[PDB]
Amino acid sequence: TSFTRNIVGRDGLCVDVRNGYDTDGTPLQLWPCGTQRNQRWTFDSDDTIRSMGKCMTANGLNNGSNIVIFNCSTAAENAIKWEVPIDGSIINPSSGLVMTAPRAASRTILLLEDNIYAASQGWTVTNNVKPIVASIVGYKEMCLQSNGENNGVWMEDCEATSLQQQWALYGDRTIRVNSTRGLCVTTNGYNSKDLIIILKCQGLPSQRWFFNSDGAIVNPKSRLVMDVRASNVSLREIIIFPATGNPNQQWVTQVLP
Ligand SMILES: *[C@@H]1O[C@H](CO)[C@@H](O[C@@H]2O[C@H](CO)[C@@H](O)[C@H](O)[C@H]2NC(C)=O)[C@H](O[C@@H]2O[C@@H](C)[C@@H](O)[C@@H](O)[C@@H]2O)[C@H]1NC(C)=O
Ligand SMILES: *[C@@H]1O[C@H](CO)[C@@H](O[C@@H]2O[C@H](CO)[C@@H](O)[C@H](O)[C@H]2NC(C)=O)[C@H](O[C@@H]2O[C@@H](C)[C@@H](O)[C@@H](O)[C@@H]2O)[C@H]1NC(C)=O
Ligand SMILES: *[C@@H]1O[C@H](CO)[C@@H](O[C@@H]2O[C@H](CO)[C@@H](O)[C@H](O)[C@H]2NC(C)=O)[C@H](O)[C@H]1NC(C)=O
Ligand SMILES: *[C@@H]1O[C@H](CO)[C@@H](O)[C@H](O)[C@H]1NC(C)=O
Repeated sequence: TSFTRNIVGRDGLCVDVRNGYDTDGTPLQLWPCGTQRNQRWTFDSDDTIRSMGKCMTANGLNNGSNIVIFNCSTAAENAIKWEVPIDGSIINPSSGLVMTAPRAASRTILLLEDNIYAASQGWTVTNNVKPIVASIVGYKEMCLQSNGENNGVWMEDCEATSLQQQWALYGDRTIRVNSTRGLCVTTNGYNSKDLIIILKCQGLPSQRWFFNSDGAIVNPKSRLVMDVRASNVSLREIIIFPATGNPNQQWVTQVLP
């Protein structure tokens, strides 16, 4: 069974076969998302991912290997299989390396690299090529809110008119300030009780998040989850902390009008 989507990643750019060429070996790159065929990827039940009738192919299975388009029947079988872990990676099972956008820029060429759970290794398979804009509702039904670059995020009463409560959920698995999309929700370290702040998006593992089935917002590198510190909204501190299932770690997205 097959279905076709765009693949959105770093900075909301899409996986794109360079210059629309279908020549074997043409690299994959980032490019602003659109409907062109070299950005439409068909996911088949054989774990191939195809554009223009050819396969996404690792041109080698080493750290730093380029990913290219290549004829599905003549490519090495190992090199054309991909899986899509629930946290938003795109992994080549043979090598265990993951598809990575090493720079934010358009025309950055995609590589297989060691998985470090970086936001540069986050992807979203979707027909909607725009970030989803939502409030993030958590403990006491309050809303997560940003408060400027380098400052903490924290909880406030939900307001339809508070733009700092509006989050752009980007395809690279970053959570960005909707009005200032260069800025990312960032853990300031990977240890329990490190503080969650807003920092310039830099593709880092500290800027990657996963909304899991238990209502947690998980930082995959650390394993830890967003937590309203001490269940005390007046502290105005959100930290990462091990998942406990407690109310101060439950979150819902609510789409904004
Ligand atoms: C896989 O390729 C990665 C990207 O080139 C390597 O990480 C890079 O290692 C550089 C040192 O050679 C270092 O200056 C870069 O900052 C770093 N880049 C990133 C995005 O992490 C990786 O190298 C290993 O991991 C890094 C973090 C260092 O610890 C290196 O000393 C390691 O060798 C490559 N993996 C391997 C096994 O070589
Ligand atoms: C992938 O490479 C295959 C092997 O070279 C191509 O199949 C070959 O296509 C030739 C010209 O199209 C044709 O003379 C050969 O009979 C055939 N060889 C084999 C082993 O099937 C293949 O081309 C696609 O498949 C063939 C059978 C035709 O349907 C073509 O029109 C197809 O494009 C290459 N696939 C692609 C997408 O280029
Ligand atoms: C989130 O931010 C985006 C990006 O700035 C806002 O989207 C813009 O909205 C204006 C007015 O509707 C449009 O003319 C632009 O086309 C939009 N730009 C983009 C890039 O989408 C959006 O209004 C903000 N708020 C919400 C709720 O999405
Ligand atoms: C909650 O945080 C505030 C602000 O620092 C503090 O005054 C208060 O005593 C804290 N503890 C509880 C139990 O609310």
